[PDB]
Amino acid sequence: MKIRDLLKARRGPLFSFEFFPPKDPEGEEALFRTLEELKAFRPAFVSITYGAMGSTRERSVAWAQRIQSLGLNPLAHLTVAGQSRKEVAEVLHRFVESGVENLLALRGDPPRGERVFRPHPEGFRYAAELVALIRERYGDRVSVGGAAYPEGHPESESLEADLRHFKAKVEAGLDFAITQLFFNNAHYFGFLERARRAGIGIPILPGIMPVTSYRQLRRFTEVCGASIPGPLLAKLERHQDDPKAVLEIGVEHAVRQVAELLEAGVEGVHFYTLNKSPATRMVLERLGLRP
Amino acid sequence: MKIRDLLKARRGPLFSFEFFPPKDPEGEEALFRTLEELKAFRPAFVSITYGAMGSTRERSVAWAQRIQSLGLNPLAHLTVAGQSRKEVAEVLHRFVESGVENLLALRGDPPRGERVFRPHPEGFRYAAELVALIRERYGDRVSVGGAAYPEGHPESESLEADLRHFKAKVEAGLDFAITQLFFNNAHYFGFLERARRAGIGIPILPGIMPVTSYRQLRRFTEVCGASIPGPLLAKLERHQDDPKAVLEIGVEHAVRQVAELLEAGVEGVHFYTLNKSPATRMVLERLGLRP
Ligand SMILES: Cc1cc2nc3c(=O)[nH]c(=O)nc-3n(C[C@H](O)[C@H](O)[C@H](O)COP(=O)(O)OP(=O)(O)OC[C@H]3O[C@@H](n4cnc5c(N)ncnc54)[C@H](O)[C@@H]3O)c2cc1C
Ligand SMILES: Cc1cc2nc3c(=O)[nH]c(=O)nc-3n(C[C@H](O)[C@H](O)[C@H](O)COP(=O)(O)OP(=O)(O)OC[C@H]3O[C@@H](n4cnc5c(N)ncnc54)[C@H](O)[C@@H]3O)c2cc1C
Ligand SMILES: [Cl-]
Repeated sequence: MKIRDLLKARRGPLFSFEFFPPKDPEGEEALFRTLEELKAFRPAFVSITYGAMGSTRERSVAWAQRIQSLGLNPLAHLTVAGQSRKEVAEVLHRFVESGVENLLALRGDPPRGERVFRPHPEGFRYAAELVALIRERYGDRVSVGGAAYPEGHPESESLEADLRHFKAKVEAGLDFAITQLFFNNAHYFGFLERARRAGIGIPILPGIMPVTSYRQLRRFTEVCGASIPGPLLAKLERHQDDPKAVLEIGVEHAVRQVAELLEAGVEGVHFYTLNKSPATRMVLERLGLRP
Repeated sequence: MKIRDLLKARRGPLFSFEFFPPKDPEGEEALFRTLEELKAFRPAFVSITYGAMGSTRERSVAWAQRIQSLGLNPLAHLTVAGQSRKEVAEVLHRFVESGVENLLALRGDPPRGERVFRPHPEGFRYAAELVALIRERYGDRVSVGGAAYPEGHPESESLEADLRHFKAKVEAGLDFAITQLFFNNAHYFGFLERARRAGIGIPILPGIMPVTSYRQLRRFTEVCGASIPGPLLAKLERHQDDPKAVLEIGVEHAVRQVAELLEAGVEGVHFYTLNKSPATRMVLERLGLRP
C-alpha cells in the first residue's frame, strides 16, 4: 500500500516503526521479537534502514521481505553514497521486484572521520537525484520519501540554504517526508511553518525517539546535529546509571511530546525504535493507542 | 533613547548587553571594568537584571542610575515575583524618576526546586499585568519590552498556549520582545514565523549567550528550558576543564550564530554577558566591529 494513498485516505494518523538490519544472529532474534511485540499496534508502514556504502545491501532487502511476510508494509531506505548509478538502480530494482512500494531516498553520511561529502566516481551527489531517478524509471508506481531536518543539516552553510534545498528535493518528486529526531516540539512546529511558507505542501511526519540511554542520546545528537533540552539532559544525567529509570524518563518525554503532536493534527509519527520494543510499546499504550 | 525610537531610527543592528547587579565591592569594580570595555562598542542600550524577589532592588536602582550616568542607555528589568502590586509600583516609579526610559516587564521564577509559580498574596501573576500597569500610569513616556521563549516557557502546557499568552502579553502594551537564549538559529527563525503567523508584528530580538562555562551552561538551560546542540555539547564536554578552550568554543559558535542572524536582517542582538567582557568582545570583533 502506497504511503501517498495511506496519507490521503487517513481515518486517523499513521504510526510507523523504524528498524535497522541486524548484524548478527542475536540481533536478528532481538528484531524478530520486536516486530511481534509491535505488529499489534497496526502500523501504516515499517522502515528498514540502509547501510551507507551499500555494505548491508542483501540484508535490507531480506528484512524488507521479512516484514512483508508479517503482513506489514515496508519502507525501504536507499542511499546514494559510495555506489555507482547502476548499483543504486540495481538495488532499487531489487526492492520493487520484491514487491516493495515505498522508498525513502537518502544520500547517506560520509564515513567515520571524513568531514566532507565526496561521491562515488560514477555515483550521485544529492538525494534529489535518486528521487528524480525513481520518478523517471517508476513514475507513480512507487511512493518516494525523503529526510527533513527541523534544526537544519549539520553540513549546510545556512538555514535559508538548507530549506531551499529541501524544496528542490520535494520538487524532484517527494510524496512525504520524515523528520530527523527532535525533543522539543517547537523545533518541528518551527520547521513546519517555515516550510509551508516556502510553499512546500507534502505531508511532513515528525520522527520521534524515546530515550533509552544517556550515552547513546549524546552520541546520536553529536552526529546528526539535533539538540537535547537542558531539563531532559539533566534529568537523564542524574539517573544515567539506572536503565529502568532512564526508560521511564524517555517515555514520559515522548508521551508528552507525541500527545501535543497529535493534538496539533500531525499526519502521523515515525518511531525510532533502535530495534527495541519496551519504549515505543509503553509510549503508544499510555497514549491510548490500545492493542 | 527609548528603544521604540531607537528601533525606528536604527543605522545598523542594535547591539546590547545584559548585566546583573553584583553583591560585593569585588564584583562591582569588575562590572565597571566590563562597562569600561564594552561601551566602546557603542551599544544602543544596556540592561540590568532584577531581583532576589525584590530583595535586591536597591542594587538594581543603584545600577540603573549608574549606567545612566555613564551615558549608556538603561533597560531596567522589573519582576512581579514576591512583591505586592504597590511595592511593584513604587520601584517602577523609582526607575522612572531616575530618568530610565526603558523597562523589561518580567514575572520572575519560583524558588529553585519548586515547579509551580506562586505569586505574592497581594501581587501580580503574569508579566502582562506589569505591562498593563506601566502603560496605565506612564502611557508611551516609557518603552516596554517583555520576554519571548523560542523553545517555549517550561511551565507552559502546550506551545500553542505559550504563543497565545505571549501575544496577549504583546497586546498589553509591548514595543519589543527579547528572546531567552538559544544555541541553534532554527529555534529563533521558527519562532519568528510562528509569531507573524499569529499576527505579532513587533520587533523580536534574539538573545545570545556565548558559552564560557560548561557547568554554568548545563545549570541555566535546565532552569530556562533551552536545548544544547549535540555537536556543541560534546565539544564543550571534551574540553570542560580548560576554561580558555571553552571560551574559544563558545565564541566560534556565537559568531557563526550572530553572523547568520545579521545576514537575515534581525533588528539587533542582545548579549548575555554575566558581567564579563571577553566573550562578547571577541564575537563582535571577529564579526568585524572596532573598539
Ligand atoms: C528519516 C531518516 C532516515 C534515514 N535513513 C538513513 C539510512 O537508512 N542510511 C543512512 O546512511 N542514512 C540515513 N539517514 C541519514 C542521512 O543519510 C544523512 O543525514 C545524510 O547526511 C543526509 O541525507 P539527505 O538525504 O537528507 O541528503 P541530501 O538531501 O542530499 O542533502 C545533502 C546536503 O547537501 C545539501 N543539498 C541538497 N541539494 C543541494 C544542491 N543541489 N546543491 C548544494 N547542496 C545541496 C543539503 O542541504 C545537505 O546539507 C536518514 C535520515 C533521516 C532523517
Ligand atoms: C530576556 C529575558 C530577560 C530576563 N530577565 C530576568 C531578570 O532580570 N530577573 C529574573 O529573575 N528573571 C529574568 N528572566 C527570567 C524570567 O523571569 C523567567 O523566565 C520567568 O519565569 C518568565 O516570566 P515571563 O516574564 O517571561 O512571562 P510570564 O507572562 O510571566 O509567563 C509565565 C507563564 O505563564 C504563562 N502565561 C502568561 N499569561 C498567562 C495567562 N494570561 N493565563 C495563563 N497562563 C499565562 C506563560 O506561558 C508562562 O508559562 C528573563 C528572561 C528573559 C527571556
Ligand atoms: Cl576582572
